[PDB]
Amino acid sequence: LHITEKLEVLAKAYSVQGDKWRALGYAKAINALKSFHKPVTSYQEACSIPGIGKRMAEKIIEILESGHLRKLDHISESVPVLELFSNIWGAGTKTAQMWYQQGFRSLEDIRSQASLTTQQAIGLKHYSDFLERMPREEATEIEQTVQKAAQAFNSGLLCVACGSYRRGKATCGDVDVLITHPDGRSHRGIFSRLLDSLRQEGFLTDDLVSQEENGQQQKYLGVCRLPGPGRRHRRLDIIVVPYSEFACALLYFTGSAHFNRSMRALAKTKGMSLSEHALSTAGPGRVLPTPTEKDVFRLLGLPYREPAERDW
DNA sequence: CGGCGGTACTG
DNA sequence: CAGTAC
DNA sequence: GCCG
Ligand SMILES: Nc1ccn([C@@H]2O[C@H](COP(=O)(O)OP(=O)(O)OP(=O)(O)O)[C@@H](O)C2(F)F)c(=O)n1
Ligand SMILES: [Mg+2]
Ligand SMILES: [Mg+2]
Ligand code: NA
Ligand code: NA
Ligand code: NA
Ligand code: NA
Repeated sequence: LHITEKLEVLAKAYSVQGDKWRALGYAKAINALKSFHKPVTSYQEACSIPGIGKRMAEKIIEILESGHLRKLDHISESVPVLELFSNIWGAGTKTAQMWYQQGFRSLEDIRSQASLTTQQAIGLKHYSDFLERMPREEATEIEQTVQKAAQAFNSGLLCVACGSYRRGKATCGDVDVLITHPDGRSHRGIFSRLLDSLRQEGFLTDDLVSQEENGQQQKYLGVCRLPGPGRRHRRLDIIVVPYSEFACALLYFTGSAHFNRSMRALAKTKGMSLSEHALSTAGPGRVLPTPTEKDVFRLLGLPYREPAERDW
């Protein structure tokens, strides 16, 4: 806390206005300022911290000394509105800035005047719902609904809830279901059947991303709702992967996002490349053998981590 | 200087 | 493609 | 913004 509470509003201001690299820098400086054993008190001290350069140091000496940070006085008043628009699924910083330039200030303005993509229209229709977390118990019910429908046309299908669910969180922003088949081939063409089964029973309410004319579809992003009173619309993400990519896909879909980024960053320093598909060597490199998550960790020179230890 | 993760849709 | 998303 |  302290200096960090002021750096954070700045970091978010930069993020929502699209300065993602500078926001990134603020993020990492804030982390470093979160785990330093002591209240920094000197320019020299701050600078000695990995993640904190001269500039960020300049701004720390200004905080606990004058109590203020003049930079916060220069945050565009547009920022709260950019964040409002930005929270619409399918609208990012470019779209929000454009709406704002065109004079849009409220979701009512958006509803009545903006031209919305199909995704943004669904995003708007479920604005509040997409901003809530569900109890992990609800994520379980949702994943089982998907699994039960999948196992209907092929009981061999492996279905696994990933993301914050697999990391053990008490609540989940949505449900991430990884689907594969141990025989290494029966995963092909399952999306059509699965999705239609799920539509058939009124489980799926909206589709956000779903290239079903592509026999090579990898992902489904959309919306579902369990039956009964007091149910909310929930975001559901499904990926279907070849068994050969199981460990990398599992690792990717388990996150956290910051964890994946860090791990891929490490692979690169070691002459590798890590994706949801595989871990390979840096033109056509070599695909490395990764039958299990542990294999990816080992090859990177790391101690294995339980999903819950990946909650970065 | 130049990377900051690597990849899949949509229009 | 630029934009957005996982 | 920060890093090598
Ligand atoms: N920029 C991103 C976003 C996601 N993911 C990977 O895609 C997975 C799912 O994305 P999610 O469902 O949106 O984020 P969650 O962790 O489950 O937190 P919540 O419950 O609020 O959703 C991530 O775990 C991932 F593992 F993090 C990623 O690799 N890079
Ligand atoms: Mg999730
Ligand atoms: Mg998700
Ligand atoms: Na430093
Ligand atoms: Na959005
Ligand atoms: Na479609
Ligand atoms: Na609802």
